[PDB]
Amino acid sequence: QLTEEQIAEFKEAFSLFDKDGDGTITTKELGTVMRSLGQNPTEAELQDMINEVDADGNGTIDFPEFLTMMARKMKDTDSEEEIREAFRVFDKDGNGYISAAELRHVMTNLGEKLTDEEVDEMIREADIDGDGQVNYEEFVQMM
Amino acid sequence: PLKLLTNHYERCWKYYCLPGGWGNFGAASEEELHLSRKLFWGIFDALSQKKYEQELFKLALPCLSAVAGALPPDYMESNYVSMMEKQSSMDSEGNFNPQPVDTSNITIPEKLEYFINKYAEHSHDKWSMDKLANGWIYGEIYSDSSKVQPLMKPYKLLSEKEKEIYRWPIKESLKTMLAWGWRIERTREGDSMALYNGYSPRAIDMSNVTLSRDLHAMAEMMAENYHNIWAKKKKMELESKGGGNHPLLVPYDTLTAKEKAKDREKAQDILKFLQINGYAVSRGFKDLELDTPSIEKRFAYSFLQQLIRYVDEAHQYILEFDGGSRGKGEHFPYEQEIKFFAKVVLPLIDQYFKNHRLYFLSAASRPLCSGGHASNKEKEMVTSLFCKLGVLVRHRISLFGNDATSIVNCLHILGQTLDARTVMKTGLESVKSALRAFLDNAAEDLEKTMENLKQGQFTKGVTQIINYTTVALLPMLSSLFEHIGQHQFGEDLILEDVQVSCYRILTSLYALGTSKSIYVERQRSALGECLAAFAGAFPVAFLETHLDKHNIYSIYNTKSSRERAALSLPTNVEDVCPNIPSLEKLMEEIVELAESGIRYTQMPHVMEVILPMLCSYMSRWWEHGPENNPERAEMCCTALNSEHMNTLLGNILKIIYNNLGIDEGAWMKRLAVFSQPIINKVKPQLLKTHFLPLMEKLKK
Ligand SMILES: [Ca+2]
Ligand SMILES: [Ca+2]
Ligand SMILES: [Ca+2]
Ligand SMILES: [Ca+2]
Repeated sequence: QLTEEQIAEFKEAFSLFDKDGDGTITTKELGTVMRSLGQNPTEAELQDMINEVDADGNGTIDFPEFLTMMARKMKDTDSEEEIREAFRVFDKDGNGYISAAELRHVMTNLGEKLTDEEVDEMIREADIDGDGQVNYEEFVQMM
Repeated sequence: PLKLLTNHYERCWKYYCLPGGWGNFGAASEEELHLSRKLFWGIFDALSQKKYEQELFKLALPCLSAVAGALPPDYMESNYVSMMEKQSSMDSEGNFNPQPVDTSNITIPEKLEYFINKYAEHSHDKWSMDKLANGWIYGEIYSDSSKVQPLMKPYKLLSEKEKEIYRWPIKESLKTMLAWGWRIERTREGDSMALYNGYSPRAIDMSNVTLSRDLHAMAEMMAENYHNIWAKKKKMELESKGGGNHPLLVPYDTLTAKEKAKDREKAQDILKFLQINGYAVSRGFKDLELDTPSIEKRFAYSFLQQLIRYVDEAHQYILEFDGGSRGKGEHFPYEQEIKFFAKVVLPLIDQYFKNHRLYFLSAASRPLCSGGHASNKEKEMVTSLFCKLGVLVRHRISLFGNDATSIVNCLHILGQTLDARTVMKTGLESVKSALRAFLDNAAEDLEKTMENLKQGQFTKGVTQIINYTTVALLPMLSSLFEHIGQHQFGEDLILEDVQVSCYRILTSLYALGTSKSIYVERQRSALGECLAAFAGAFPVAFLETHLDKHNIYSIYNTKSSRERAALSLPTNVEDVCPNIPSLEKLMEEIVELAESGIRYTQMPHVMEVILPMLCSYMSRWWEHGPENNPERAEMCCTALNSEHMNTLLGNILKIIYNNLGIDEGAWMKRLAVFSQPIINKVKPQLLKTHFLPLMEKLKK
């Protein structure tokens, strides 16, 4: 039922939590993401989390189990809404087009240390249209 | 292993590509280079004849790209090959076949007998010193309890069979390296010495002797051979015993230093004794010749023929699919080949020509003086691959699984990598005609697009091919013009009948820029940037003909009157480029735009296109005008003055001030982006005292 592109979108999301790449998210592997986002989960909580989703009972979430819980969440159009939401909060300029000038603020916002001149050099290929300022259209192709 | 190889060849690419390599680590010994070339070709062939598995094919392509990047494109393929390669040693069954070299057929020469006897005496001497150090003493009877040995007599009093026990290892150690071919000679020094000619044995404290470094390598190989021999007859003992695997049966490479110690020691002692006798040992092979000028052995040469004919059967397969499109069954065994093409060949081309951008452009002209020489016929076949890719991508968008964008990407970077050495000095006539048939065919293809768009404006096959044209062809030819302009190859690359094709393409683009539609809106950027290329940095003087008649390069003057009147040559500049307005017209147009300032809603494409034009012919001739050289005046194609840029740039930034009020512009940022090169070429301290409005208008 799920779109094959949405399958591929859940591929990359599934591998985002699966750093070791074995296709299984352990409790500690999941825990690292939660701590990276600032939240301190107890080990018992993490087990309760995975157990509810782990139909197999192996203690580690597999992708088919991951898809079933994806279907359980009504994320029908939230993906591009988040992408659209990302585009507007990224465009702090509010012009509907994000300029390399604001790119220096946002690199500090995430915490990335990629150098600014390269960011402009990448934004010359990120902008296939070339606008020198990224719109929603050039935002989606980048995503 | 695929990922391991990818990571290694990405991290240590400088070790292989750069002649210096890593400063601390060094460079390859050419054996690593041979191994890497063999790996690249083996993986490439296996992937070519391998059935498509998605994960395997997505992991193999990065490995191939990394290996190609690491390999020098001018790599020297050694005619010298390796010595009896141990592929069968690491066989699947048993994992270690320790086959040694056969020495029964070979026989040791006679002159070595003096060396044999002296080394046998030396071995017996160290033997005796060792075990009268352990406490063994000469006696008449052999008693183990008292540790007395009748064999403690000197070498002369030793029995004949007692001398043979030393001789046997000596002659096999000589025969294994003689059968290998290694030349052993002995100098006039040793010959003079041989002519000169309870015992207390005093052997040479040989530990202080040291070998040459090649000699260390030779000792290594002969030690590996000795271990293979030992492992061979040990293994025979193992099948006789029916089990009991010895822990030391593992190969020489897997062995540790302690395990290798005795075998190495045997190698060094025998070689050092040979040196101390003065016998001269050397490699078993004579270097015959190195064919450096030959392009055949170039890695880039081999890679390009591989790519060239792969694209060849790819194109004729696409012809077969077009011929079978009349039929019902589109499923063919060639699905494997076309997925291989679209998933490997194009990405490999892209990565290779990204990593080796400098190599194919400058054949060791001045960047990287150590090397980087690309062969001239390699250059012309790079141009041939360019042409053939351009022809192959023509009308195959549906067959391409949305990878047409990747094809255009590879094509335009290959166009950037294009160089004109072949056309200036020596180029194959077939290749020249083929690729410029490509150029002119693109010309009438854009033409037939304009007539079909004027016949039926409705927008199927013709619509998708119009999208193909406005996405690939025009940006492609514009990037062609860009690299020719930046390399200054124009005025001599575009001499004859090419300038006719260029006027044709020029008029076509000009009618495109005067026509308006949704496709024209989509190609607004391509039109603007190609006409840019044209009308301030571009090779020919298509606007100013009044001084072109005096140009030596000028088309009519280069080809006299006979053929000009004969062929399809319109006898006048205004005849060959009719719809083009002159400089007077196209710059009074600029000035009237300046005092007018039309709103973007009515006449948009004019102010969206008209400035970058001026930007890429006008300054071809801002450097080329008399303001740089008072001599060679009136020889110039056209006359253009720093004051002329002063006027036109005043025009453009004033209309930019007018521009900032119309929805702030992604397209006025078009003009800004394409103008930083223009204003950077512009002499800056003009920009000061004239930039005053731009900072308050810019912080707005
Ligand atoms: Ca995992
Ligand atoms: Ca599970
Ligand atoms: Ca903005
Ligand atoms: Ca853009």
